[PDB]
Amino acid sequence: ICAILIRKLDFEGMSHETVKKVFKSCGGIVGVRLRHGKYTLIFFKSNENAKKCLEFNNKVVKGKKREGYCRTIWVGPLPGGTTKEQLRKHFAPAGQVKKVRYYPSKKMGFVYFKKAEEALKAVAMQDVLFSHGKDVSKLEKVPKQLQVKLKIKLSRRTVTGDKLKRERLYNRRPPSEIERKEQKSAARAALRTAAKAAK
Amino acid sequence: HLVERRKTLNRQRTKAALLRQVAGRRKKELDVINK
Amino acid sequence: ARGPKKHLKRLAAPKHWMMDKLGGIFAPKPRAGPHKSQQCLPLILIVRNRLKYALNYREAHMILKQRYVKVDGKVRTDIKFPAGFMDVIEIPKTGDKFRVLYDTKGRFILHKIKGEEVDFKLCKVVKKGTAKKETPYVVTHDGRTLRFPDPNLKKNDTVVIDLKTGKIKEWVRFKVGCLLMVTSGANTGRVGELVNRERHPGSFDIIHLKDAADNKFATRADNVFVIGSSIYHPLVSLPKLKGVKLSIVEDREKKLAHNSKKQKQ
Amino acid sequence: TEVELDDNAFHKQDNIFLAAKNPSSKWVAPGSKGRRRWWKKIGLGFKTPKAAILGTYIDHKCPFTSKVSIRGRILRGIIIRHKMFRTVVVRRNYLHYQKKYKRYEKRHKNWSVHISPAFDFSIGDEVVFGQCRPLSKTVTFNVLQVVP
RNA sequence: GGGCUGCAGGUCUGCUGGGUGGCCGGUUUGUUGUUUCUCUGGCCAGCUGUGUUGGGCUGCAACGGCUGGUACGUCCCUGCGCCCACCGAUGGUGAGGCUCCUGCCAAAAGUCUGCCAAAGCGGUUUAUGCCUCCCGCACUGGCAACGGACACCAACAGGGGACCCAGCAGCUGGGUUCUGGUCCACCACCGGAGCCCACCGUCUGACACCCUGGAAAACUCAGUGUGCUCAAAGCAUCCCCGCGACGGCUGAAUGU
RNA sequence: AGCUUGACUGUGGUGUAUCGGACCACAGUGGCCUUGACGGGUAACGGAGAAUCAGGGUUCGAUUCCGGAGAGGGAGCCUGAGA
RNA sequence: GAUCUGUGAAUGGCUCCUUACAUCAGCAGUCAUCUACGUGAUAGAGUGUGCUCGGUCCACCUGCAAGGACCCCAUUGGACAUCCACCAAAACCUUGUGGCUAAUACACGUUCGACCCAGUCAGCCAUGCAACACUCGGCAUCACCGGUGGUGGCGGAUGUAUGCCCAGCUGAUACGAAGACCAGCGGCCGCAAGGCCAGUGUUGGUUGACUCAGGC
Repeated sequence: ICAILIRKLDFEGMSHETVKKVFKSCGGIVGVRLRHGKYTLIFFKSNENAKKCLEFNNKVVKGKKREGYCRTIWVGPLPGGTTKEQLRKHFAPAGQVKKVRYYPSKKMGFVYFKKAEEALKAVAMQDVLFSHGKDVSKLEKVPKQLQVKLKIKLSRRTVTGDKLKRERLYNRRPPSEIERKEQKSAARAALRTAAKAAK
Repeated sequence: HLVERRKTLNRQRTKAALLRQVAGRRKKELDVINK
Repeated sequence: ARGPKKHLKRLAAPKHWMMDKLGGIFAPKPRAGPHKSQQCLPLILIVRNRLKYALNYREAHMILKQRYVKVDGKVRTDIKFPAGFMDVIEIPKTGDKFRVLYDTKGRFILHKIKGEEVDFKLCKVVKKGTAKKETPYVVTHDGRTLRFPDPNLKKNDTVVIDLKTGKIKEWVRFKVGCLLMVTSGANTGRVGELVNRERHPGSFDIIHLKDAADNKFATRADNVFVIGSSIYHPLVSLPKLKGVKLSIVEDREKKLAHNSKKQKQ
Repeated sequence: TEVELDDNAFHKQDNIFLAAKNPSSKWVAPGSKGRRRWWKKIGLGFKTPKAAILGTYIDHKCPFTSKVSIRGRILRGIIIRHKMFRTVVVRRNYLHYQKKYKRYEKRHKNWSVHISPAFDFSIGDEVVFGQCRPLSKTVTFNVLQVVP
């Protein structure tokens, strides 16, 4: 339910259910503006949010929208010294792991699997507790009981967004930043060439 | 909540205007130095 | 032996109270309430001398202690309560609803008002401080505190407070172009928009005001009072002359015409 | 000259803690050798002498490097003499108009005024001095500017 | 300092020794006749309109009654209108800012006397329930929005979903939407030029005097209004009503 | 016609509700004065004001309003927000 | 009626002896201060250590690092007044004693009026260079093997309320250009190796001026 300036209640994939089309419209107190646009539409705002506005009507599903499509999962509160290999171990039983991105500054992780099914499996693996490695033979505080959600964030689309930001950058600064890049490669390889030579 | 919300609103708006300018100035001069 | 004095002689009384010099030796000395003693009306003066319900001091005490004179949305039984500028005085048993304002001659009139006009008040910020536990407050001219104002509410601004809750409902900046009223000095009771503020660091800044018609006068920045964002939106009802002071020849002709046309019957 | 004080006590500045482990650069002045010094800028259109900002002298009753606040009258006089320590006599020759005889009188007023050690002055130089709290029996003014 | 284009008089120019009145400019006073216009209270069509009563107010208008019936252009002098001499500034930030201009080249004609505009041409430029940041960190938040006319089907490029297949949110395909034909109006963001305010910095005598403005106890003094019977006073009075009522306008200026 | 010796400034304290030679300890030798200091006089409480007043001024103001002081002369206190 | 308590008696009224920059008038300052009545807001004290430690009941060993069972919350105490009685004194708007009896007097008392967070103490985890320092353990300073260090986190105990006093910190800035390197910390390309810098939000009131307000 997307309500920024225009509240849009949804029913199904296409115009299948469509029974609350005129109900809200002829609703005197609740809504003066009417519901259509291939889904139900108002330009109104009262004191509520979707949170309970759904059950306010209590007459339909109230599910655009996209889920169950993700080849990636997000993993939540993640202890300080975790590792990409530790995340790979912790999510190996879900499937073969393509990418892992550990954010300590956020204490989170992104696990790009190879298939949507593995991600769904690993949301079920939210129940499993954490252990960077080790075993359950010895018990301590190491069980962390992570949170796991699904992520629309993939290697390809991050590549695209990466270059999209690198070129939403200036047009003249990137090369002047590349002239800062090339002198770094040079001045680092400079005293490296002089390293083995002078010795 | 009021002071913190208005501080975060300022950050959101200032950054938005700044990036608008970054993508406007240096994408105007993009095509004008192209042709 | 000396402490605080308790009496006010009738001669030493503020002249803007039209106290008659022969009708008694003493005048009711205002209490140290919200307003200053020389910028205030005692409730006895509002009840006995203006709205002549009380024929004298005794009946004023009676009326007031019977707890049906309400000043700024609460009952005031002190016969010497210093009701001042922009205060709202309601008498429900009579259905009276006044806002005490300045006429162009610099006297306190009781301007009759209506519902929304009585359900809020208008008060100027005079001081802006911080109390313990980092509490920013803003002291106004009614002496009230307003313990949590909007951060962008600098000193000389005015505020619209709702006399029910006692919180802030609106506020109006003191920048050039705002409608404004004079509350002291010779030009008190005159309304004019702000034109320019001459700065005088270490002393009183001066404010130049253009009257509603085209006159121009000046006064002090601690002497001005903001009422309205502009001459189109006054934040309060305003008296008959709307703050436009007449020349003295104009006033004399007006009085003469009134007396003559009244004697005509 | 008058930077000198007694050697009976260790004259320090109030708001500067001389034994700070990790002090800040708030009082590191832009012309000093790292010497920290608390000073203020009295603000009635007056300039804080560089001698005060970058000096070493210690002076309570100084309007620039102490808690002494300049508020009240600000007058203009002439330094008659400097024969007290850090205090100076200032004269104001004015003309008082007698009403009956439509003329003026020559009158004058002396003032024991407090010169801080931030001011170079010779006897006879003009001075603008502002009023402060009573610093002694007769001294209630500090020298805010010396004009040669 | 030269000057003088340009208002009145003076340099100039020719005059005036006639006796009443009403009408008209303007409303001048007691009158009516409006009601421009708020305001007042209900009713009436789901608090806004709609006519209305009451006093307010006058766009005013007449009725007796009225009173009020020196000239052009020319030599210059002030009040202004000008042309013609020579050699306090700058720097940042916002304000819960304003104004103007604002996509490409530029005919002729236009300007300074090779630079530069005005201003049409041509297409390159722009239209969502959408986009962008976030996408599980807060983000249902922030950002961004410049039309019609005529009337026609279909291709195309791009975006979007719910169900199922093959291999290393992807393609592979198939199972319910927004732009294709022209004219005028536009022209966003980005930016440019001033102006106004508030604050924060750097550098090159002080006053009397006069003017203007701002500040300032009352009583007294002066002074405005007012028949305490007048007066000295006082700050009050005044009007309606008298048949019976549940009141009205007020004033207490102002000054030295 | 010379006056002043806590007299004038300073440093450090004290005390006060608070600044201050207000007091103290230690340093210095200052401070005012013919533009009348210091002293003396009171047909001296001060002012708002009063009487005259062409103008300029003259004289008065114990007395109602404001300020000060006092409560037979001195002095010391308690209570209290305040003596 | 009385009495205790509260509050007023510092205002008003009188007089002009004193007093010559003194008083006073107008102007100004308090950034050098005090404040009953009045008024507008406010207000969370079991609280000297993390715990033992608000009070009792058990534990362990010159205390502990995770351990418990109850109790407090229907609100305290002791006086002296008015009163009764015996009275001293010539009186006195002088006064003693004995017995009751009140509180918004006086004393005394305060859990549930907080919660959370900071902080303080302790423990644990993941991972990393390294043989340097200081040590615990064995010897009377020449000496042989462990321990702590870096980084990123989690967490068991409590959750120090406020005034005065002292010290420290803060109470900003409003003018301006670029690189290298060694540590660590992020993020990017990365299977990794290794390289790298495109992203990048997860502390300041008032005044003309403060050592002021406020805060730690």
